[PDB]
Amino acid sequence: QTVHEFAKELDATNISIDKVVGAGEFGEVCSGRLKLPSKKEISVAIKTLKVGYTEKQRRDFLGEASIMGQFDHPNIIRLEGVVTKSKPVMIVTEYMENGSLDSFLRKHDAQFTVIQLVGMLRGIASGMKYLSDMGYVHRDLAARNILINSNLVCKVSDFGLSRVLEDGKIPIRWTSPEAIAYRKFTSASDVWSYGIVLWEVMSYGERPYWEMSNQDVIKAVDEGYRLPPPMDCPAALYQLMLDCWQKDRNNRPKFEQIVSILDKLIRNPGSLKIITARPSNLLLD
Amino acid sequence: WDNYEFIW
Repeated sequence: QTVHEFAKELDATNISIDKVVGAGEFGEVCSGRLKLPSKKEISVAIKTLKVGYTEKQRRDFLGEASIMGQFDHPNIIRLEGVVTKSKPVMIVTEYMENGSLDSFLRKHDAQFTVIQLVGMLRGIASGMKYLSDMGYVHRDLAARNILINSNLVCKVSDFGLSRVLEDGKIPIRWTSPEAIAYRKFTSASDVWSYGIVLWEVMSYGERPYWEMSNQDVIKAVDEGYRLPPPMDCPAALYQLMLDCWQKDRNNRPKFEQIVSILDKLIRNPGSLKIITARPSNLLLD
Repeated sequence: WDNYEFIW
């Protein structure tokens, strides 16, 4: 309806659903296959809109597809197309065999090399660089919203909270202090969130701020407290977290700078060899 | 999830 500006209408005869692999906000998530016009067949994720949906649910469902379809980048989840002319309504995206990054890393605690983790993080930063170039603030950047494929390539997903930079419930643990305080959302608030993702990745999917009260996460961060170095975290990476978490948003790096920093670490792996008693669990500064 | 909340 509005989604066809940025989404191909797919012929449902080209979609084969293999298995229900999950449950989304708007209906089930399945995996399956898509036959392309060239007769190449690819694996896909298939999201369906629940039977008996409301007009609101349809608009929200397809609206997220409308945003995703605006981006064509190797580190942003690819929209293959939608099915709207038949029901159930569907959103078809590239298949990511290893699922959400946080859940994946929790299964593999301490099992990857620092260079592998840095590769993941560089891909995330590269996708965010493009999203921010396109004028979007994600507002939900978190490891649970990064998907990871069979070759460990990481891709930004979940555009439900995303919006264009122009004149309800928030992911408090991932949100910048200024965005919590007065809804000041900017690409620099996404850079804050990226710092949290960096901590999640280096922590193999530990929950940011563990189970601290939301009120205490807000107060502590505002007072200058920061999540502590993950075990065996390269100094360069902890410093990057701290830079992403600067109180003054103008002092945070841009996504382009983050990509550049990570690229230098990948190119000089010896850099990563320098590795990180306090009066509290969070570290002041 | 307890990941998303209002401020009270």
